[PDB]
Amino acid sequence: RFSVAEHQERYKEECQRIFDLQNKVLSSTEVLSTDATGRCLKIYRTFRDEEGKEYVRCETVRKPAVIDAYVRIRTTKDEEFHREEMRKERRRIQEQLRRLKRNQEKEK
Amino acid sequence: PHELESQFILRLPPEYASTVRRAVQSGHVNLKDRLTIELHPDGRHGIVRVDRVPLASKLVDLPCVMESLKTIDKKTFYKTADICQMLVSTEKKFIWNHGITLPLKNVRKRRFRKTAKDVEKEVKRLLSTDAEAVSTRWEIIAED
Repeated sequence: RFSVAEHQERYKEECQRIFDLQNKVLSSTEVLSTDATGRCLKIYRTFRDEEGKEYVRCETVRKPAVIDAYVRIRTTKDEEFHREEMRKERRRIQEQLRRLKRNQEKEK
Repeated sequence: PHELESQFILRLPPEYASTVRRAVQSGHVNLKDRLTIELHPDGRHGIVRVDRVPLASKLVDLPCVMESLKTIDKKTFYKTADICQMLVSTEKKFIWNHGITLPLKNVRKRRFRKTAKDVEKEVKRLLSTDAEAVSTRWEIIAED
């Protein structure tokens, strides 16, 4: 039931074997011959055309890679509930400054 | 300022490679007139003209990373540039599977570990279309 020399020697020999296989393969000048849900994603899009129209586009994504990246943003944006917020902050700063100026007028 | 030099590898057909090699090792400026390189605005297509004879070229991506290493004493070597592209002369087509050395052949297919979960750009385009829209309806689907 070795817990000491057996493990150490086994690791050492596997190390020498891999080192020696890599050296040989790499220095070879031999020529080498040239050789979960199963569910797709479909999106419906509603847009307005020039003049007056309301066409709807149904687009199906069968690439599971595109799927993963697409959904992950929605799930994030669904939990994410901004230029508008920055504008609101600017309005807040303006109001605060006006209030401070009113305070200065009251003091003087 | 200093701009890092951009080195790539040029692969020629073997007879044209022998003429270009003889003209390089000769060292005259006669080679300058003989060998020209025209790169097309595709970015992955060209002509290499050896002795005014046009050859069709493709700039391909190499699977490994090479590095040019210069030396003055042949004991200490200084890295000068990274090479990753080759203008072979005679997208998926612009990717080279083999490496330059003989042991590295079919490296991308066999000696490269592949880990997987363009696509990101397509997802960004889809998000932009959803934004330009009004109502979006989504369902993970089944066979249909």
